[PDB]
Amino acid sequence: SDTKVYLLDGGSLVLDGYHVFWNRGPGGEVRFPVYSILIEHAEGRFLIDTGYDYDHVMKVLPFEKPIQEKHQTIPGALGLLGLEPRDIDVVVNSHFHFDHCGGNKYFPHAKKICHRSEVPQACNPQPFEHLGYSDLSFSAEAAEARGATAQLLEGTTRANSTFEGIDGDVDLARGVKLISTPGHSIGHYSLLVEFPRRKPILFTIDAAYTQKSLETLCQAAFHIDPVAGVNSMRKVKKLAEDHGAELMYSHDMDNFKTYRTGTQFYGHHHHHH
Amino acid sequence: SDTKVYLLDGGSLVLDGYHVFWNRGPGGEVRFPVYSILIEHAEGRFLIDTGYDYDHVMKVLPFEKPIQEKHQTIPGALGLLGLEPRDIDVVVNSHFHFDHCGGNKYFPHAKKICHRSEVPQACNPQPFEHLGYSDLSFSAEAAEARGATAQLLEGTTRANSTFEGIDGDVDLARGVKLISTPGHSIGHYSLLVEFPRRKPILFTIDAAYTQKSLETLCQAAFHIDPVAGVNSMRKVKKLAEDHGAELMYSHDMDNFKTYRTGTQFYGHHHHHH
Ligand SMILES: [Zn+2]
Ligand SMILES: [Zn+2]
Ligand SMILES: [Zn+2]
Ligand SMILES: [Zn+2]
Repeated sequence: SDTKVYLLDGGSLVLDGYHVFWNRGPGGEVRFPVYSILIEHAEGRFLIDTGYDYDHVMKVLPFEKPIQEKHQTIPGALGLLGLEPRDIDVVVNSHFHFDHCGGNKYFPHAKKICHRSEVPQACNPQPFEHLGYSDLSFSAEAAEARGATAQLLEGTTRANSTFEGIDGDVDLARGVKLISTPGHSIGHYSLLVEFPRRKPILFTIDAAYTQKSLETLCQAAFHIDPVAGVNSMRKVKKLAEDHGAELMYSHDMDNFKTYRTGTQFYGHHHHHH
Repeated sequence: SDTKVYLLDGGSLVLDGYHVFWNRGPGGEVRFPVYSILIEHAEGRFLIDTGYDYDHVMKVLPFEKPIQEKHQTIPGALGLLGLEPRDIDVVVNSHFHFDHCGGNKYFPHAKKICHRSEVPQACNPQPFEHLGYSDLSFSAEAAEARGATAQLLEGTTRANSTFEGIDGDVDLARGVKLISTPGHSIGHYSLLVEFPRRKPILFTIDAAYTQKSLETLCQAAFHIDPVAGVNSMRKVKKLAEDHGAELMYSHDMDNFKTYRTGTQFYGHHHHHH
């Protein structure tokens, strides 16, 4: 049971270049991918993030012009792998912006994990965080707090949408580490996956939308604390250098086109060793 | 010697709507005014902010498309009033973004006041604050720290560009209060001017670029701490309500067209009392 990582292509959204590169831009529409990270591990199947819900975006953020085919929903992407939501044991959310938790609703059976601060933030966000924390279907508690119980999928209860809260740099499983990278959101996590026979991969998630972002220390305009945001970028750069990790970014179309998705995966076996 | 306020029209700049209304926009060019606040007081002439320097903006931020006529430089605006820079006793800066300190160079003789944190921030800004703190001509110390001594007007020395640092809500002079409103910058100040015979005026300066900004608690994309930024907006709304103060905003063209500028002023004498 060697560690494998499968990227679940979740389609795309659009933001202004001023959203993507805070203050710098240039301005104008930029379309970027959204994906989730499925880890097939000895300890179980872990899904980090769950993309966006198409209907939610069309209702609440239609200016983000979602494109998402049937195979780019979470059930659809899992289907490419001959899996279904019930095959996933643990769901981890990097943060509860709508584009990272829109598929949580399909995983009532799963254990849920997130930073200790994130459910409380979803319940009572800053005034400027309402569009980010706009989809409360991942939490009956948060939906109730926000007056958004109408968003709840039938069958979602407090009992099946409670999160175990974590803090700091901690192990999710053997060789899978959650790296605290606050700034974009109060409890934002990045992800370091180690493999038995290859160098690690550091998924920046929303601590760095693109390669350019991390190079230039220019974060996204969506953030709660930009000082933290930069410090977290430095932390990520240093961690990658230390571990000799390969960096992969959350919302970077040019790089994403070069990433393995669908039935392609990271963590291959040897063939002559 | 009753308190009078004269607004020195300093021309205009452009930003994207996403700069003005953080994340909200809409996008596209928005042209807005820049002005400085001259207070003729019993205790002396106080100038709060000094606009932008045209050459600096054309060199370093030409995408802000400055428009500034001869009478819209600080010496030109003072000239409309039959004054010159040497007539000003005290210069106060709300913060050291380039559009509020570009005329400081003309006031070596004056006492200078600013938040205790602002010269240090100009010397060592966050990576994302370099375009805001781009004009160091207001401080030989900051220019030296930033490698920008070339920006210094001949005759500028540490001795004539040192600031007295303040903190908290404090009086500048009788009935002139500096209101701490951090968030847009680490030591940002707003200004409350009281008059002997009329209601006060609360100049939000960059704690709220526009009326819409303060109404919606939607601050500018230029900030160091947006949580502070919102808290400061609430502070300003409450202070205005308490004092029954008239609110005036820093970068709001529609409102600015209704403001008194040039030889027009606030704080008129009675005529039959
Ligand atoms: Zn996010
Ligand atoms: Zn995102
Ligand atoms: Zn400013
Ligand atoms: Zn300004």
